Amino acid sequence: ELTQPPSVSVSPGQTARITCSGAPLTSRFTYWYRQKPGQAPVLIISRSSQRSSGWSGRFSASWSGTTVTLTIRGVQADDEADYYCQSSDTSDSYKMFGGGTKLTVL
Amino acid sequence: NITDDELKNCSFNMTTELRDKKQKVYSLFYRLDVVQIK
Amino acid sequence: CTRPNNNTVKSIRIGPGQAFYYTGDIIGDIRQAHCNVSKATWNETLGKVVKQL
Amino acid sequence: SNDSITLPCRIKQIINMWQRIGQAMYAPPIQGVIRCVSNITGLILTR
Amino acid sequence: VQLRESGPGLVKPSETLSLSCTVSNDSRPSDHSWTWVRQSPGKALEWIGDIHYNGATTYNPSLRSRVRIELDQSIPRFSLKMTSMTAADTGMYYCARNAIRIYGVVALGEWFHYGMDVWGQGTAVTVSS
Ligand SMILES: *[C@@H]1O[C@H](CO)[C@@H](O[C@@H]2O[C@H](CO)[C@@H](O[C@@H]3O[C@H](CO[C@H]4O[C@H](CO[C@H]5O[C@H](CO)[C@@H](O)[C@H](O)[C@@H]5O[C@H]5O[C@H](CO)[C@@H](O)[C@H](O)[C@@H]5O)[C@@H](O)[C@H](O[C@H]5O[C@H](CO)[C@@H](O)[C@H](O)[C@@H]5O)[C@@H]4O)[C@@H](O)[C@H](O[C@H]4O[C@H](CO)[C@@H](O)[C@H](O)[C@@H]4O[C@H]4O[C@H](CO)[C@@H](O)[C@H](O)[C@@H]4O[C@H]4O[C@H](CO)[C@@H](O)[C@H](O)[C@@H]4O)[C@@H]3O)[C@H](O)[C@H]2NC(C)=O)[C@H](O)[C@H]1NC(C)=O
Ligand SMILES: *[C@@H]1O[C@H](CO)[C@@H](O[C@@H]2O[C@H](CO)[C@@H](O[C@@H]3O[C@H](CO)[C@@H](O)[C@H](O[C@H]4O[C@H](CO)[C@@H](O)[C@H](O)[C@@H]4O[C@H]4O[C@H](CO)[C@@H](O)[C@H](O)[C@@H]4O[C@H]4O[C@H](CO)[C@@H](O)[C@H](O)[C@@H]4O)[C@@H]3O)[C@H](O)[C@H]2NC(C)=O)[C@H](O)[C@H]1NC(C)=O
Ligand SMILES: *[C@@H]1O[C@H](CO)[C@@H](O[C@@H]2O[C@H](CO)[C@@H](O[C@@H]3O[C@H](CO)[C@@H](O)[C@H](O[C@H]4O[C@H](CO)[C@@H](O)[C@H](O)[C@@H]4O)[C@@H]3O)[C@H](O)[C@H]2NC(C)=O)[C@H](O)[C@H]1NC(C)=O
Ligand SMILES: *[C@@H]1O[C@H](CO)[C@@H](O[C@@H]2O[C@H](CO)[C@@H](O[C@@H]3O[C@H](CO)[C@@H](O)[C@H](O)[C@@H]3O)[C@H](O)[C@H]2NC(C)=O)[C@H](O)[C@H]1NC(C)=O
Ligand SMILES: *[C@@H]1O[C@H](CO)[C@@H](O[C@@H]2O[C@H](CO)[C@@H](O)[C@H](O)[C@H]2NC(C)=O)[C@H](O)[C@H]1NC(C)=O
Ligand SMILES: *[C@@H]1O[C@H](CO)[C@@H](O[C@@H]2O[C@H](CO)[C@@H](O)[C@H](O)[C@H]2NC(C)=O)[C@H](O)[C@H]1NC(C)=O
Ligand SMILES: *[C@@H]1O[C@H](CO)[C@@H](O)[C@H](O)[C@H]1NC(C)=O
Ligand SMILES: *[C@@H]1O[C@H](CO)[C@@H](O)[C@H](O)[C@H]1NC(C)=O
Ligand SMILES: *[C@@H]1O[C@H](CO)[C@@H](O)[C@H](O)[C@H]1NC(C)=O
Ligand SMILES: *[C@@H]1O[C@H](CO)[C@@H](O)[C@H](O)[C@H]1NC(C)=O
Repeated sequence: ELTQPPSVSVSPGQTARITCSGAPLTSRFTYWYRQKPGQAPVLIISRSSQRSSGWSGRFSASWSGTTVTLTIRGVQADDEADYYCQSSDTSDSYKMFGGGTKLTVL
Repeated sequence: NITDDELKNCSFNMTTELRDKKQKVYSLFYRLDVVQIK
Repeated sequence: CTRPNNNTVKSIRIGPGQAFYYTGDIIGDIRQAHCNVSKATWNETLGKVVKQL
Repeated sequence: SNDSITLPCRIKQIINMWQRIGQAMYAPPIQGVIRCVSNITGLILTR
Repeated sequence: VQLRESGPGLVKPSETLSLSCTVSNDSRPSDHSWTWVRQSPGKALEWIGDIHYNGATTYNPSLRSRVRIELDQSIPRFSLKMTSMTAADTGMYYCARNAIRIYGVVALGEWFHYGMDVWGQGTAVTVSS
């Protein structure tokens, strides 16, 4: 499956980073979502064509080994939610989710 | 930058117009025109 | 038939007046070369063959 | 009908024309895109 | 693009499940993927299955023995058939569009998933008596 930190604490204004780890992340592509409590998930990082870094706007992500770092630039107090990395298997048969990671804002 | 998966980005040395000066460039090739001996 | 790759070709000189070309880079939509064949046209062909065999 | 099967086609650059081993001709890659149209006239089958 | 779910609200245990998700304002409804994903309270997400308009479906293999997803395309509304409802499956369920863009021959696999852009209403799936 996937591997995440359970919760990440940071003050506003700094740069919070979340490391989604897991065995399928050797090869496959990683999603990202945002879900407010009591409401729907929101796709936050999608992708373009393959050699195009997906998309770089307000967030970014790098890759090193089986780890994928979720860079959050410019933390404020309004983005408080729970976050999720998503991928599939290298065999391309089924789709799994991350464990879930709470944003803790000071 | 990351994805899954016929091209090879190749480190490559070569001569120049002058006899001694070398040339470190890069190019692309396919699968079936290159062999493992990386 | 097609090779749908927008591709950049660069040129170098390897020695005393000997040019050389190489695939520099592609602009970015990695595809695979392929050929289309009209399906119903092709089945109409093979019925003629077994008619003689 | 209104259908089109599609074949996977590969690209090589180092050829050996008519199996004459020793001669190796290089393919210069060309710019733009590739389109060529051809009829089908002849077939080879082997019992 | 609009979407809306459809649910009964209260379901008894050991019975079945009939859900659907109606889609409108979609200029190309025919070339996306359509999927159900559920969520338990205070838990992670939980993928269920997916359907494409060719008719090819995949499923979560652990849940595969009790589920089925089917489809109407005239009304852009795809269904959901879960059987044998248990109280552990009480949660918040979602329909979603998983987009795919195309860089060439579909039959040769020259496509990629864009990502799941549009998410459903959510439904308080209550398995109780
Ligand atoms: C052998 O036979 C084969 C047939 O079996 C044949 O295969 C065919 O090959 C060709 C090419 O080889 C394939 O053509 C590709 O088709 C892709 C899909 O095109 C379809 O879909 C678009 C999408 O339209 C959406 O939006 C409009 C509103 O604007 C709606 O009205 C639509 O209904 C649809 O809406 C859906 O999507 C929305 C967005 O998610 C949803 O919100 C919404 O709810 C809807 O569900 C249609 O528009 C197309 O119809 C016509 O419209 C456009 C308008 O300009 C015309 O230009 C076009 O020609 C159509 O006539 C069509 O129905 C295309 O994406 C793809 O084009 C890309 O690549 C080319 C070349 O690189 C680019 O020039 C082009 O600009 C596109 O590049 C963009 O997108 C790619 C994404 O991968 C990026 O790589 C690229 O960087 C660029 O991205 C940029 O723009 C994006 C959007 O603009 C943006 O998101 C990016 O972030 C970035 O900014 C190409 O045309 C064809 O599918 C094959 N067919 C099959 C069946 O396989 C083969 O060729 C034959 N071979 C031979 C030799 O004969
Ligand atoms: C000689 O020719 C004959 C006929 O001309 C050939 O027989 C045919 O062979 C076909 C493939 O070998 C076979 O098609 C399959 O049939 C089943 C049941 O009908 C169907 O489910 C299959 O569809 C899957 O596979 C195709 C191609 O792989 C995919 O395009 C399709 O979407 C389905 O794949 C999905 O499920 C897989 C399950 O493991 C996933 O791995 C895969 O990634 C994919 O998931 C994606 O797509 C889903 C749909 O979009 C989506 O929800 C998901 O999220 C992912 O995006 C396929 O149609 C024919 O049944 C068979 N016909 C007969 C009569 O036997 C024969 O092979 C030829 N001879 C030889 C020797 O090759
Ligand atoms: C550069 O890219 C190429 C391809 O773009 C890549 O070559 C491929 O590497 C993979 C991984 O080493 C090979 O994948 C294998 O394929 C078979 C069938 O497809 C699978 O069954 C294999 O899975 C088994 O083996 C794994 C080995 O650790 C196990 O982890 C796994 O659980 C299974 O037991 C495996 O995925 C693929 O064969 C090659 N391709 C070729 C043509 O050889 C190459 O690795 C990339 N370069 C680098 C430096 O990584
Ligand atoms: C291979 O490619 C050629 C062209 O690259 C294809 O020829 C094209 O075929 C289509 C239909 O088969 C023609 O469209 C029709 O044109 C008539 C004439 O105006 C129009 O009235 C019809 O409504 C229809 O649009 C198209 O004109 C024709 N183009 C050329 C240049 O010949 C051919 O079909 C392709 N074959 C395969 C197997 O893909
Ligand atoms: C192959 O790898 C080389 C690594 O050096 C890439 O070359 C660099 O590309 C970046 C941006 O693409 C440039 O800013 C650098 O100047 C390049 N380096 C040199 C020495 O020129 C190259 O792009 C890769 N090939 C492909 C097709 O991406
Ligand atoms: C493939 O063969 C067909 C035979 O029907 C060719 O079509 C005709 O060719 C003659 C001479 O080449 C022309 O005078 C006619 O005007 C053609 N008719 C049509 C409807 O095109 C066709 O030219 C051949 N293909 C190629 C690429 O030459
Ligand atoms: C992705 O790679 C491209 C070229 O390979 C580079 O220009 C870009 O900075 C990279 N982006 C990230 C986020 O690493
Ligand atoms: C190319 O040459 C340089 C020095 O001339 C050397 O350091 C480098 O390792 C060479 N590249 C390869 C791939 O051997
Ligand atoms: C390929 O991309 C270049 C830009 O890098 C552009 O000038 C050229 O027109 C493109 N090729 C085609 C066939 O459009
Ligand atoms: C569909 O929604 C878009 C926004 O995504 C809106 O601009 C458009 O007016 C809607 N279509 C209709 C027919 O109202």
